[PDB]
Amino acid sequence: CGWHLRDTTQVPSTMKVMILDSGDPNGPLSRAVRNQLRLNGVELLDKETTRKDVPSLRLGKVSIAKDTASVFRNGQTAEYQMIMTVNATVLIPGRDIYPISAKVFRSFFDNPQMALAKDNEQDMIVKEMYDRAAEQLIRKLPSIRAADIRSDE
Amino acid sequence: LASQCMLGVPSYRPTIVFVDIMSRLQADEVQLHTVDLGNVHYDDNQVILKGPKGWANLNTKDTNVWEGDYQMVGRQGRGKADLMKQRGENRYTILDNGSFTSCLPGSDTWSVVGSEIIHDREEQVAEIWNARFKVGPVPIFYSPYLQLPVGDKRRSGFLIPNAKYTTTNYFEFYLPYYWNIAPNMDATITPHYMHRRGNIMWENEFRYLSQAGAGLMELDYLPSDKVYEDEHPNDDSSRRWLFYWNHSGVMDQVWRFNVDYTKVSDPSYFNDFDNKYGSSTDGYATQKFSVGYAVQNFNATVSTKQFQVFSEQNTSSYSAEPQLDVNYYQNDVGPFDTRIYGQAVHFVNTRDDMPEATRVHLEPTINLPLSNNWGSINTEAKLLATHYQQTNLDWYNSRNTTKLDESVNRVMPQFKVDGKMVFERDMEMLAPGYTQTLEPRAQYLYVPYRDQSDIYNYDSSLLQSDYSGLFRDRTYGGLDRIASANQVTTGVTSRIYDDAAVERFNISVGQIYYFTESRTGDDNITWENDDKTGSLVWAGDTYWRISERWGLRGGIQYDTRLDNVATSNSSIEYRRDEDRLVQLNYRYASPEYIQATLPKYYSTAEQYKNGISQVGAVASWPIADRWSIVGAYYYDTNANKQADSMLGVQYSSCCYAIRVGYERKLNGWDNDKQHAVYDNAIGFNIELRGLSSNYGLGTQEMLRSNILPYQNTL
Amino acid sequence: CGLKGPLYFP
Repeated sequence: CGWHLRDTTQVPSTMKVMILDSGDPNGPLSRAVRNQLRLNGVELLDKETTRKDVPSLRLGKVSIAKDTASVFRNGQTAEYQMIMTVNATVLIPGRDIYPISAKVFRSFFDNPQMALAKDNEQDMIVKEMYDRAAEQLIRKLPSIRAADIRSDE
Repeated sequence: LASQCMLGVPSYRPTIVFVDIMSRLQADEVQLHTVDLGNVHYDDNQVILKGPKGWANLNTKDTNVWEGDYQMVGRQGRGKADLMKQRGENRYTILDNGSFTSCLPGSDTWSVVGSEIIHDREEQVAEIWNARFKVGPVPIFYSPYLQLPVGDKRRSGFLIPNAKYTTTNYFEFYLPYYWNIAPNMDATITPHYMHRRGNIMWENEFRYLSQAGAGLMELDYLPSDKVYEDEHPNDDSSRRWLFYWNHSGVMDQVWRFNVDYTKVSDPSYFNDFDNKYGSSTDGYATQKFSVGYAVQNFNATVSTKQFQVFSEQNTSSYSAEPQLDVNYYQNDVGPFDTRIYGQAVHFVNTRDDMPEATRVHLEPTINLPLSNNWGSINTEAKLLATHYQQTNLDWYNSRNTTKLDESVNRVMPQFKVDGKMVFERDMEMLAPGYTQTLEPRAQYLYVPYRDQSDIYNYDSSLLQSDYSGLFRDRTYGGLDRIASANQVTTGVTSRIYDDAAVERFNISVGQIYYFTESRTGDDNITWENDDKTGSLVWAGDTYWRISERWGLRGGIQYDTRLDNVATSNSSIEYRRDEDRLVQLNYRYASPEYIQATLPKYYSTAEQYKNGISQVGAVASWPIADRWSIVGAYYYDTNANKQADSMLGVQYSSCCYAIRVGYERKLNGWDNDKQHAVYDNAIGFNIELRGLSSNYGLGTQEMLRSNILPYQNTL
Repeated sequence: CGLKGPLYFP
């Protein structure tokens, strides 16, 4: 075998209490990141807390773009590709910042005679992209703890 | 290039008939009383002045220099004057019979000459009276006034024009006028001459910033059109127009405002006019408005969704007029977490004789997440309670054997269990300190059958089953179709992490096993096989971050009901700068997948019938330090014909830049001959430089000009 | 000649 069950938590032990900050705290990335942090057992402090020893995750610019990725032989869109990019940063007290990002790709076929249905399919897809962005930001936290330890060494 | 430009620019230091005097002055002779000869050199925060003769007042810092030459300090400009003056405590540098350029010394590519020039350093402007603009020794242009912006402050007036030649409109010319309305809003009015149509389209852009958010409006208007008037001679007039509005913002952290609105005069508008917002690639214009309130545990959104469809093949389009969405959340209900989704909507049609409906939907959800270091399990339960009242049914129930019903109730329990593990392994085979991760998932989903054939499908398209798609609770995007489910999705991801704990690679594979046929009662689906149960759907995904500059992605979907790979895509990219990259990409979608998922006539019409098998290549590269070459090529491998080709060359200098862009694209079909139609465009752009903060090499703008635009896949 | 740029709050 050689494999074993994962020993360490997905989120570093030094990040299990942290501050979450956003310019849009009620938005869909903020909700996806709240949910992904809480599912990993993180407790989240308010931005206005008296604590100064805890790390903080700041959610920066989100972009989404929808582009024609394929065309039919008359030059009309066969497929749209949607790309979501999220920039974020983790600030560690007494130490430097660690910038991080997520990037997500999804594609779907267009249909002009079901345009309302395809707009609801697009709202469905963008909601899932925020969840994959929140997962990617969480999976980068072990690299920040490794860079933190490396900087101390 | 920015370093090669600043290498040609002077840089600023932190007393004395007589020479070196302190602003600083030097000469072979000075008479002091004011001061008056030979090798006169003057330097300060923003200018050098040089000449045979000079004068200054030491109390006011007023100055005159005759027959001199000048250079700016820390900024790129230079020139000469017959009399050069400083006035208003160094605000004004004034030039009798003067000249100006941003060109580096001795490299006279272009200049402005005037009977008077005033540089004003507070207003960031050079003003010229009897201006003549020169390229080399030749005066191209003259006017009684001219103004150049010699900084970064926004200003009203004409922008540098641009031109193109298109097969669609012949010669085209654009002369933008910019209006600086306020700090937070502006307009641009651009006459667009087109030689084939023989008339000017007036293109009006307005931009704004507000408490409610930021947005852009565009109104393009053409009073008559000699091309359209020959193809459509029956109408009142050949007026062509586009209106566009985009808005987005969040106010007080709680109020969300969005607009995404386009309307055009006719179906043909975007095939005729290359435009900043729509495309010849698009089969409809979208018309959306929404207002939301959102807080940590709750949100509610009111919206309308309307679409203008261009094709004649079916004229029916549905709108939501309006839709209301509501969400409420409550965590830690004992061990459970809770959410409620509610929706209310009215469906309206463009045809007078199609069905219309009101729908209400309510969806309380309760769930129990349980979690360890090595794995987790999540259980959900829901009701999918829905009510319709349907209207205008006489026409539809006269044509169809299955009949729509005036009132419908649909109530369904949904049950789901979603379970995940993680395993880890130390590697010695790749490198020391590398680690492998392995992540199996299993999900069970149950939804019971309800016959939905008495409900018209207003809002539900069939969804596409990518690797994340394997774990959805829905087959359809809306609420008019909800298929039965009795299925186990299984899948596995593996990841490789380096010694710095960064993810270098991942691959994911999975399948959906169906224990019973997934039905709606209005299924009607034209698959290749009668297969209804077993391991029917497969999907896979991979990403390799080969280095900080190399990246590879791929995805595949296989469906046993098509007996073929349904869709696939892959791409490899090298990227080093913004200006240096190479990307290869491939996209596939089978003839069987078009037949299954799209309108019935796509299987019969040769321009849709064959699916997609598209190779794309994109590159950007700097040649020497001063040329940017950008290019893209896209090829239909089933046709053996081009889809799109683009080629952009920019020459970039300290004094100016020139860009030539070529595009050849698919732009319709000839019904008299059964072949594709192509449009060619050649565009010419020219730009003064060294006057403002812009030294960019133009690559990323060219890469997004074409109908299949660049996305960075690293 | 004019000059276009970003919008900002006064």
